[PDB]
Amino acid sequence: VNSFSGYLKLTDNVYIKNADIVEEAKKVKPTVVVNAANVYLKHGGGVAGALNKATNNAMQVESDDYIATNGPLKVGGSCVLSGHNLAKHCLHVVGPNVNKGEDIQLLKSAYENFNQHEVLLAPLLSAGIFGADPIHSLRVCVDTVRTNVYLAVFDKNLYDKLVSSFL
Ligand SMILES: O=C(Nc1ccc(C(=O)NCc2c(C(=O)O)oc3ccccc23)cc1)NC1CC1
Repeated sequence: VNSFSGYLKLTDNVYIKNADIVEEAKKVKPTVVVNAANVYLKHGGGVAGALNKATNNAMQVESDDYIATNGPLKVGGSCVLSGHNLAKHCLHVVGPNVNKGEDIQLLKSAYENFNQHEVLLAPLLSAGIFGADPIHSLRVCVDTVRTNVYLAVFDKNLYDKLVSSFL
């Protein structure tokens, strides 16, 4: 028994709620919150900017030191850094960006990173396909992640189509 509340059971290990992950992070203080990062860990907008803003830019300061030491992540890769005031840990995961010509097939490799953590609060990845084929992103999560994932979905048009499609 964990502390996630109001999430709907989608599958054996996947749960889903209509909410802003940042606001959910401010609440539960989970062991792991997932960030939909870019390979430079430049947290300008979206989940990254919203998470980073909620940390008063401490996430960005830590991230810049990480990149200066290690260089950029791979698309489909991840790193574990501090969760700051939002979680014990933040798993920064890079999904492919179709807007930059990156290959959507890398989405499965991105979700595989979740399997290194028993329980995670996470968003859907590759938001660049959210108008073209939003269902594609959630199908991969369910078919790839075997650990317990609590998905916080921001868009209500989306959540309704998603839960409808998988029930
Ligand atoms: O900006 C924020 N939050 C914030 C910002 C951005 C997101 C986000 O990239 N989600 C991913 C997503 C969603 C959804 O979540 O609807 O659907 C999808 C379909 C396909 C692929 C991906 C997705 C999530 C949360 N907060 C600030 C104003 C206070």
